[PDB]
Amino acid sequence: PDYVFHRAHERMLFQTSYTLENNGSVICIPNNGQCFCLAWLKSNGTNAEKLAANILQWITFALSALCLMFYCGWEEIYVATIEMIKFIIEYFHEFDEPAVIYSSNGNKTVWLRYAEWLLTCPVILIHLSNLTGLANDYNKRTMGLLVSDIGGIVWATTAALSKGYVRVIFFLMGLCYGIYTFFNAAKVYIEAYHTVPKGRCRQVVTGMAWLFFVSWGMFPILFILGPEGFGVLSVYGSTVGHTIIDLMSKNCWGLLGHYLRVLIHEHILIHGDIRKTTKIEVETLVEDE
Amino acid sequence: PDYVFHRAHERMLFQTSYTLENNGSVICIPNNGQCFCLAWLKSNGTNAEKLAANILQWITFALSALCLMFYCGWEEIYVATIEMIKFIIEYFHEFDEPAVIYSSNGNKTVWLRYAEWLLTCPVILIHLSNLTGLANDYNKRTMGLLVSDIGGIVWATTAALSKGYVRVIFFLMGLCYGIYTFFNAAKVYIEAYHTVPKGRCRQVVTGMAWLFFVSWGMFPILFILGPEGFGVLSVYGSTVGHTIIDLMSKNCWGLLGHYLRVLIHEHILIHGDIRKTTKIEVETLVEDE
Ligand SMILES: *C/C=C(C)/C=C/C=C(C)/C=C/C1=C(C)CCCC1(C)C
Ligand SMILES: *C/C=C(C)/C=C/C=C(C)/C=C/C1=C(C)CCCC1(C)C
Ligand SMILES: [Zn+2]
Ligand SMILES: [Zn+2]
Repeated sequence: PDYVFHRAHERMLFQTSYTLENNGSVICIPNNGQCFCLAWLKSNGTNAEKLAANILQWITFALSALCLMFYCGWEEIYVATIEMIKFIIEYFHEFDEPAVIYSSNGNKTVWLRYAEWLLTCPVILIHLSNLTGLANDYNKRTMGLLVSDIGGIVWATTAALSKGYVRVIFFLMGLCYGIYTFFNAAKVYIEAYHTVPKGRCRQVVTGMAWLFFVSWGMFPILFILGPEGFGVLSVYGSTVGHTIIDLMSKNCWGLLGHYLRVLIHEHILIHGDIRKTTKIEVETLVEDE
Repeated sequence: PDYVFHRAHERMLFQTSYTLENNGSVICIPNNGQCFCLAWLKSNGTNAEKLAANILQWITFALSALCLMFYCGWEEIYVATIEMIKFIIEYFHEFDEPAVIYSSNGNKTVWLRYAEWLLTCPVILIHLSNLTGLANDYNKRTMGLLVSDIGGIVWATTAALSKGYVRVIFFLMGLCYGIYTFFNAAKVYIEAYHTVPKGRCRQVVTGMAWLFFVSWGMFPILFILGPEGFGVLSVYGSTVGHTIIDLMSKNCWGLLGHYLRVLIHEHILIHGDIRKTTKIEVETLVEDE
C-alpha cells in the first residue's frame, strides 16, 4: 500500500540520505549506485490533500468496478478496465518510478496520468464518433479527431517533462492540437443531436456534450495550476482535481453514452430504422413513415 | 549542434562533477541544485557508431525533405512533417532532457523515439486502413488497429522506463497488443490485395506488406537488444538500427502507398469505378463490365 509504505521504501527508489558539507556548499552521498536530487525529496503536499486524494481514488475504483459489472459497447468497458487497472497500480506504486518519473532536471512527471490518457482518450473519441452505436460507419473527421488528440497528449506529456520556455512551446503546441479536437468534437455532437430521435435521446446528447467540454477543458487548466505549471496546486491537490474530472470524462460520460445507446436500440427495435434526411447531410431517426 | 556540443553542455544538464571520498564509499557533490547519478554519465557508445548514426539521420532528413516537396494523401505528408521536425530536434538536442529521459532509477529512455511512434504509427495504420485512398470508408477493425497500437507503444514506453521484472511485464503486455495489431493488419493487407485491380497494384501491396511486417517486427527485436533490453547494442547502435527501420516503415512504405494510390486513381479515371464482388466480402476493382 503506497499510501502507507511510500515514506518507508522511497529510500530504495533513490538516494534520500545525504550530508551537507562546507557551510552547505557540498552535498555528500553514499557511493551506492543511487541517483540523487534534492528536488525529488520535496513534499507532495499536505496530509489533508493526500487523504482527499486517496478517498476519491477508491470512489473511482468502486465506480469503475460497478460499471464493469453493469456492462457493441466495447469502448465503455475498455476505459473502465483501464481505470480499474490504474487504481491497482495507484494502490501499490503511486509515487514509484515510473508511475511518477523523477527526471534529471528535477521534474516529477505523472506518467501514470499521461499513459492513461493515451489509452482512454482515443477510445472515448471513438465512442464519440459513434454515439448511436450503429455499425459500422464513423464520421469523416474521426481520423482527424484521433490524430489531433494523441498529438495533444504527446505535447502535454513533453511539456510536463520539460522546464521553462521549452515547456511553454510544447504546451502551446498541445493547445493548437486541442482547439482542433474541440472544434471537430463539437461538430460531431451537433450532428449527433440532429441524428438521434427527438426526445430524451437529444437530452442526454446535450448532457454528454456538457460533460465532455467542461471536463476535458479542465485538464489544460489543471496543467497550468499544477507542479508542471505555476505550482499553485501540490501534487496531492493536482491528483484531487484530476480524479474529479476523470470521474466526469470517463465514468459518468460512459454511463450516459451507454444509456444513450440503449435508448437508440429500443427505439429502432420498436419503430424500426427509419431515416429522414436533414440539412451537412444527416440521416435522422424518426418514428413514423 | 548536439553532435558537437553535447559533451560540452551536458555539464549544465545534470551534475557531472564529483569527488570520491573515503576509499570510494562516499561521493561528494556541489550543492548547486543539480541532480546526480553515475548511471547517466556512462558512454552512449563508440565514435564509429556515433558517426554512423549521424549520417543516416541526415539521410532520413533529406529523404523526408524530398518526399515532402514531392507530395487526400494527408497521412503521407503528416509523417514526413513529423520526421523532419524530429531531425531538427535531434540536430540540436538529441541527448538533452527530455529528448532523452534521465530517470531516478538510472535509465536513459529515448522519449523522442516513443513520442514519434505515438505521432506516426497511428497515422501509418490509418493509411493502411485506406490503401486505395478512396473516400470515405475504412475497415471494420481500424478502431481496434489504432487502440492496439497506441496501447502497445504505451507498454513499450513503460517497459523502457522500468527495470527488472516490471520491465518484463510491460514488455509482454506490449507483445500481446502487438500480435493483435499484426493479425489485424495482415487481414487488411489480404483484403487489399484482392480489392485492388489485378496487375502492378497487387505487386506494390505485396511489397508494402513485406515492408510493413519486416520493419515493424524489428522494433521489438531492437528493444531486446538495446540498453532497455540486454544491452548488446549501445545507445548509438540502437539509434543506427532504429533509423534504418524508420526508413523502411515511414519513408519507403509511404512512397509505395502514395504510388499505389496514384495507380488506383489513374485506373478509376480511365476505366471508371467498377466493382466485382469477391468471396469476407470484397468489392474488387475491375477494368471491364
Ligand atoms: C480522461 C482523461 C482525459 C479526458 C484527459 C484529457 C486531457 C486533455 C484534454 C489535455 C489537454 C491539454 C493539456 C493538459 C496541456 C496542453 C494543452 C492540451 C489541450 C493538449
Ligand atoms: C515508425 C516507427 C514504428 C513503426 C515503430 C514501431 C514500434 C513497434 C512496432 C514496437 C513494438 C513493441 C516493442 C518495442 C516492445 C513491446 C512489444 C511491442 C510489439 C509493443
Ligand atoms: Zn512508493
Ligand atoms: Zn546535448
